[PDB]
Amino acid sequence: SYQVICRDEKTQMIYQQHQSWLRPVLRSNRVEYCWCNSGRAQCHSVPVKS
Repeated sequence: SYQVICRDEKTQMIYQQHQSWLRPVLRSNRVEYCWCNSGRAQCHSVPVKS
């Protein structure tokens, strides 16, 4: 089948392609940015201070 969705085990939520979905922080105060670049759920972390 096609592969564009993004299964996130951090919450068990699936997303579409190029769809961005933020995840809670770990213990500090940063936000987890996770978006689907093709089906591998791309991600990065950008703190609130900017």
